Amino acid sequence: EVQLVESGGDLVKPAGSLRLSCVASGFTFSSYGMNWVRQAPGKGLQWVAGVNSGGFTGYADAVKGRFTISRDNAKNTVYLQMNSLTAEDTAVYYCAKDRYYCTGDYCFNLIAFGYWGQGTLVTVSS
Amino acid sequence: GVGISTGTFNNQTEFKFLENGWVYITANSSRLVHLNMPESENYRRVVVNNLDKTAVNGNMALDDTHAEIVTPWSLVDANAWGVWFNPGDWQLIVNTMSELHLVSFEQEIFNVVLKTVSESATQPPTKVYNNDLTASLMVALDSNNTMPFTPAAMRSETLGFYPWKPTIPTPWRYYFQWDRTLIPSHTGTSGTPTNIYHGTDPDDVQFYTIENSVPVHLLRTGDEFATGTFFFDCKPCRLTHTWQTNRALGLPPFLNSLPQSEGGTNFGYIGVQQDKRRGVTQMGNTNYITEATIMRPAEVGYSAPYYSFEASTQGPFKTPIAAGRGGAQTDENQAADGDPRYAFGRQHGQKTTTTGETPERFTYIAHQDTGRYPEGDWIQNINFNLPVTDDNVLLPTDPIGGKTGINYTNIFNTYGPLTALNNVPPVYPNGQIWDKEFDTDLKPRLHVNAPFVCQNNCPGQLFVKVAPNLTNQYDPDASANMSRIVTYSDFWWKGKLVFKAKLRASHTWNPIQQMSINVDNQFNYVPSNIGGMKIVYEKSQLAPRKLY
Amino acid sequence: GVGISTGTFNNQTEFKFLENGWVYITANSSRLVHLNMPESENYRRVVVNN
Amino acid sequence: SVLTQPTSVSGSLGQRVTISCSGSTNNIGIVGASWYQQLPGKAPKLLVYSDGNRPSGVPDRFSGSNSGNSATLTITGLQAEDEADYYCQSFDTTLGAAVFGGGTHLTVL
Repeated sequence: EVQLVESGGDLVKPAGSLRLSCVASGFTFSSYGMNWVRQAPGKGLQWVAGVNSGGFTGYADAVKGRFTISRDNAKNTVYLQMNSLTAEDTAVYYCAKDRYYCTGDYCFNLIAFGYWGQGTLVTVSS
Repeated sequence: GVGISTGTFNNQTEFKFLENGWVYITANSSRLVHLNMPESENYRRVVVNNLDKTAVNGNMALDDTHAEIVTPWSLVDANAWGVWFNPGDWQLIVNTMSELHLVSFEQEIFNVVLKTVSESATQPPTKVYNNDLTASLMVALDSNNTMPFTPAAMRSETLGFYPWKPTIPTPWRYYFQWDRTLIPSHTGTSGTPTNIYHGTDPDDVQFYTIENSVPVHLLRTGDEFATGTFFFDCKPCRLTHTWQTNRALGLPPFLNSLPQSEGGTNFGYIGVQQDKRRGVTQMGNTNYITEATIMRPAEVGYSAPYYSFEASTQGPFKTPIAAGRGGAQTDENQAADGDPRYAFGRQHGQKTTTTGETPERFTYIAHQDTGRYPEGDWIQNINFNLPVTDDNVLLPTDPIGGKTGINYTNIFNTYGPLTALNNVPPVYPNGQIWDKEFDTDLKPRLHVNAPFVCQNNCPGQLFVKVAPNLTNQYDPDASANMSRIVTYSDFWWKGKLVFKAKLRASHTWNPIQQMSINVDNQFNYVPSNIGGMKIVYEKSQLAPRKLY
Repeated sequence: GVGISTGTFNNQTEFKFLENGWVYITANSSRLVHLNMPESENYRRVVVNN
Repeated sequence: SVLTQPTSVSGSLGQRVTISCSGSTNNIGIVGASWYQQLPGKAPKLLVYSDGNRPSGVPDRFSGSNSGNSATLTITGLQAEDEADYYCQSFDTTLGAAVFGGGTHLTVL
């Protein structure tokens, strides 16, 4: 069955950078897009970014231009470099995989589904 | 002479090139063959009747009942790819060649050794193997194709795929005629529907014997037998695949408004209201012209009542289909019908250092998209008022006969005068190379088992046997089993298969897909530390080609 | 003549095989070149010193 | 962009209950809602696809519907274990971004 794992969340000073990592197994990592979704303590959900198989990336305006997402298809691993962090970015981050195989620029990063991982916590303060 | 050799071992592959981009591929294969004496010398008529298994309602598909003649002869079959080409040679052929022809076939038996066994029966066990210089190996080349054609690939009973591992021949048998009935059921039917075996009707009885039909050559430890070159008459095979389905045939529609920036959402637009489009369609009672409704020259691929089982005099069989699902390349769980599944053992690929009777299996997902995706089909009433209401469309989700898991697509066939479909791709190494054309008045367009099918006739089978090594107590009037000296024969086998192939040409700006060694598949082409080998399946139609 | 073309465009990469496993590779390459007049009709001897 | 949801909802044990989500033509009117459930402190798990189907192992209790610019989720045979926060999800076709709703808390009485 599909399994995802995440790591890299930690308490960090404002500004600077932080780099998350999510790993996958049980499914053909190449054929599926990967997405990060975040939720602040007690608050609602907010999609962060997604990366289709070809290296094409998508971001939400709250991070567009600040974060950079990527993949390593040879290791079923996805990375999220979070540069220029601010206090508002304090949240829990989850790793997801869309239901329907998809690749290329015109490919919707996330439609419906994902075996969300346990997630990693991130806090920005000093 | 007993002490003289009669042949040379040669398992080389040669690519002699010619003018106009053709290459003559001569594939030489040699093997050490090991043959015991047959369990008995008599032709046995035997019947299999798995009544216990099939009596359980809903297991009719598991029917195995049949009738066969078990002969004292063994069959040497080299009609499989791995017998001839190693992974590297296959890489070369599939990556550099576009089409492949079949030219000729030879084989010979040389260096026949016959040995006899004596067991001491002493309290510490021991035995001795002794030569029998006057013992003979019976060889019979059925050049006229008089015996029933029995290609060993279907059972994974062909010669082996490694030159350095000796191989055995397969005990030869052929089908008798049985009339058998089996009314299908389900887990829920009452009692037990008829599961009856009727026997043989005298008008279909055919008892063949090698002895009465083919010359037999009696090779002693210093003799040799060479079949003689045969020449084929098959049609060419293609090493390139087609992607164009019906939606991709012809001129796209002009896009009156095009994207202005790169972006996943920056689509294009045809730009004209659908009821206002110029074009040609077969749907004469609508003005909507759409990619789903625009005329195309013909149909690529066809739909069939998949997993249909059809009954005849000999029992149910699965209605074979030419090609499998479309888009199954991305998910093994959707292999479904059409795409073959091979089960085989340590002679023919399975990691030679594996214990047990479980066979390695793979399903061969083809590269050509002459297939179908049944979940997306729909039949809608002729009026074609849109959007369609519940009653005017039959969907792949609707019941047939009230069975919630049987939809109309399971009993559906769309084959017609317009079907364009392709031949099956070769499967390395467990695939078959050639097959005989049925002796029927009207003949099938293709065989699902082999790429090359034979027009007039093609190569005769080779049957081997160990001569009766009688003891001195023989008595033809005895009703008991004939007392034989335990004897067995090891003979070398060499074959030559000549192919003709064409060298491909780059037709497009972009690179095409190729078979390549990589950090994932690496250890499939080198022996294990304790010396075990394997052959993994390889594609054969990576390069795309233009259908239209 | 002014109104007559003096050549033909061609990219085609042509593979032609010979005997003994050799192949001729003829690579045709055709471009349209664009040439403005030089900044100065004179040669210049120049030093750069960063 | 964002999808509207009710703040909270209540239902008695064994009764049926309904939850609603609202959007626009480019998020719900094109791609249906997908409903998620989140247990206290755990990662959310989906309940109903936009396809209308449910993942393997999801109780038959849940079911979803869609109408115009809005969607709706219902629970039949409400149980004590169903007390959790719920979220609608869609895809804004214009921005090309997944849009998640404001969330709703269901109370079991």
